[PDB]
Amino acid sequence: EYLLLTPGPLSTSEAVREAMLKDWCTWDDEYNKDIVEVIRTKLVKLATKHSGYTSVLMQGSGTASVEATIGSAIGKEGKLLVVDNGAYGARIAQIADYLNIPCHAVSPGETSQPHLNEVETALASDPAITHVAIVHCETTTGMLNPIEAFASAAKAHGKVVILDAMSSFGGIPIDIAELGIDFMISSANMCIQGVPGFGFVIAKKTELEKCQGQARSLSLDLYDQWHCMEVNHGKWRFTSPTHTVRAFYQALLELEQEGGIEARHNRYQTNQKTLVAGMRSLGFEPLLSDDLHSPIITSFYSPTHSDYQFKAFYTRLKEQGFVIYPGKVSNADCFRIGNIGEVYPADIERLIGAIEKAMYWQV
Amino acid sequence: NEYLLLTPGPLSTSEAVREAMLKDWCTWDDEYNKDIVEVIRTKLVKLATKHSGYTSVLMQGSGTASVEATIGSAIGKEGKLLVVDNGAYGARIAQIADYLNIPCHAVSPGETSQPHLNEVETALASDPAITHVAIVHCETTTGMLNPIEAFASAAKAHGKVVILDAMSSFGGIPIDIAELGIDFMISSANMCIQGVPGFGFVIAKKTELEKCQGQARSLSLDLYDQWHCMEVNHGKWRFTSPTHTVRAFYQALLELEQEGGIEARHNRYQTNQKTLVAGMRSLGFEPLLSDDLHSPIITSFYSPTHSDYQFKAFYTRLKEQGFVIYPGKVSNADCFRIGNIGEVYPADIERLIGAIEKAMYWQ
Ligand SMILES: Cc1ncc(COP(=O)(O)O)c(CNCCP(=O)(O)O)c1O
Ligand SMILES: Cc1ncc(COP(=O)(O)O)c(CNCCP(=O)(O)O)c1O
Ligand SMILES: [Cl-]
Repeated sequence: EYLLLTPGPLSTSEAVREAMLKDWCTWDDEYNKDIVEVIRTKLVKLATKHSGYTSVLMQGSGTASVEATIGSAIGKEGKLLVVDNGAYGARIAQIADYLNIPCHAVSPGETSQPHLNEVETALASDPAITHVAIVHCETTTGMLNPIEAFASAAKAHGKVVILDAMSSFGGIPIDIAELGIDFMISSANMCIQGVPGFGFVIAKKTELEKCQGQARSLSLDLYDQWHCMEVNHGKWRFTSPTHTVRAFYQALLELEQEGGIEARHNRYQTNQKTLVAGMRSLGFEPLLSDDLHSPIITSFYSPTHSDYQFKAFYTRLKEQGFVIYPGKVSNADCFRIGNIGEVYPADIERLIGAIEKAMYWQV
Repeated sequence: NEYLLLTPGPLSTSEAVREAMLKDWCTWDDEYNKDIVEVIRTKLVKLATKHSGYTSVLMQGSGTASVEATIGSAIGKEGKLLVVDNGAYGARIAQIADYLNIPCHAVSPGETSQPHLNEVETALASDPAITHVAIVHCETTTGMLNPIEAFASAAKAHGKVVILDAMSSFGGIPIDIAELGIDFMISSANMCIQGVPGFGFVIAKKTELEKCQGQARSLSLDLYDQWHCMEVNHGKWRFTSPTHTVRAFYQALLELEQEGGIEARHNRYQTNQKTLVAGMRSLGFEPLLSDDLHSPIITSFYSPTHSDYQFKAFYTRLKEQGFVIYPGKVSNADCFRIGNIGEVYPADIERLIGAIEKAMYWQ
């Protein structure tokens, strides 16, 4: 019943959920070859039109895939450069800390875009960096980060590039081979519009090969997981979330049917721009300037009316069939509205009407 | 439902457990965290013990991620593990300790043998550096039921922390983890509870779980941090959880209560397993283990010694009749397995025995 205006888990189509009504055996080819290997093939082609890439699927939250990448790719003498401008870049630094990996972090603040000169300066002044981690859509605020110039700078400096594309892959066109991304992480449940249960890594095969024997976790051993899928035709070393994987297979078919990432991006971009215009017509201000907006999720300042309360606003909107999202900026009073999943222009129009009816602090 | 999965899990789930997945949830909303997650947590502790002092943590990923979260979070920098290795899951515990650089002494009596309490006792007495012990309750490798009471009792007498891998027993074999002196019991969403895969869980003695704070070797698998967030944020999972699989689990817990609880499920499983063994013997099949070592969960049988017998051909012929059996997992034994859990009833075992006979192409 609710329309979830979240970044994911979000409102999935009826067919994506119905695809979960079948049980699968984890040791049978009908699952491994017919479902898993197909997802792997499709994911690589979605990420790039070029050769040399491969995919690995990993059980757990998308954070477990980010952690599997960091912990498996970085050697004993490695150092990670993190571009931190929100919770996800900060979480990458936190993973490095847990795994005792030295970290250089450029942290301009949660509402600031990192400048190319900041990444270039870190690379030029710290030769110990071996790896660079960047976030494509910083979901914290919904900022769209300029990943091309950062990846380009890192590659020119001979670094391995890790991209957290959790909230962008499948909704924002990117060719990870052209961008020079060595490891791209993304989610089953955001722009692809599947359900949560696993994440995945699309990696340059020669870079993934270097991960062998370097892992800091058995569950999160990226090369071991990949090797098993490679030689055992899709087999996950340990139990996988079968139903969610089959839902993902369905989500990939619906993305092809929509017209691919280009068509999905166009829908998302139209939803986001329509939402921003609608919100401005009601007196809401986006937290970020329009040039920094992603087409995925948008942060808005909380109304400054003395009677405004997020909980009361959230409840009134839920009563009208819409679930909005908490702000994630520690120094700003804000909220978020995603426009992905089963969200179409007609939904944005109904939403704007519902937000006006939920503005209890105004006649 | 083309097949009945005679696997240890993922298995054949009820229609209501799968139908429960047809709803989307917001990971930041109380209708999911308080109404679904906190209820599962409360129910899981009461299922594990009738006593106070215990708590639960849910962890995204395979059950292995939960075992690894326990080992990596519970064991300090100077800790040492004693593990009984009498199958693949005891061996995997030793492998996790190796990945995490945790000193580990394995007691390996063989995969068709129960650990000798004298060897365990001697290993404990002669090595005061051991801080932790681990054992697998139902060794799914063979379907062996391990003697956990005497093992846990010996470890407790030696002042050790007891870890129980009850992946394939919890919910199908009556146990009171407080009475047994288990400090951490790991189990999964998709075995005797009959949910779908997606997450595992740990039921721990609260005072023991508290010692895990700050000791974790993984952010994703930080047991105390995951628990603390669920405790103070009313069910909130730090990172995205497999919502649909969690809601399916909530439904699986209701169906276990409706069945008559662990006592009734155990009785069904015991009857299934004993009926299956008698049926298999009538066809000339020999179980790997002596009857006194059988768990009521899954049974391993020796491969027929006919020169034309091949597991793949037998497996296919059974699939054609609507049954999915399971490959053998024993070191130095040619064998196969048949689970009798999930939506498996006496009438299914009877149909299975008929189907096994029709699949005996070499006779
Ligand atoms: C950009 C970005 N990177 C990582 C993650 C973490 O994904 P998981 O929650 O671990 O699957 C996210 C997640 N954002 C949506 C979930 P939230 O609870 O709001 O963090 C992300 O956007
Ligand atoms: C006793 C026991 N311990 C751990 C596990 C591992 O669980 P996950 O596969 O990681 O969820 C199991 C699993 N057995 C069933 C799956 P299989 O592919 O046969 O290992 C277990 O039984
Ligand atoms: Cl419901």
